[PDB]
Amino acid sequence: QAVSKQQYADANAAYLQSKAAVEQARINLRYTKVLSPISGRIGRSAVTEGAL
Amino acid sequence: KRLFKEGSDVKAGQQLYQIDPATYEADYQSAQANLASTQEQAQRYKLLVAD
Repeated sequence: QAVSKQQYADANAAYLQSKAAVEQARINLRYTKVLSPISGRIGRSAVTEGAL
Repeated sequence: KRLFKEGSDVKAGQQLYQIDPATYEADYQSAQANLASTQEQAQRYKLLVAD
């Protein structure tokens, strides 16, 4: 009873939001490493170093 | 009031006089109000430090 159910709610609320955000951050970071989807022969690169 | 007959017989413990209690009765009820308050306040805080 040291704290209202409301407070604990708001709390666990933010906690979930965070956990969410981190997961999304993790995924974007992982994508900074573009990977080949299948073993095979690869040709010319259309994009060029430094490009956007 | 002076509730006794001059020259009468009184029993030990018998009220002989009555001093106007208006305020004393008042301060007392006041005091108790306060206590009832603070007491609760404390009893609650005693469980909050606990956590």
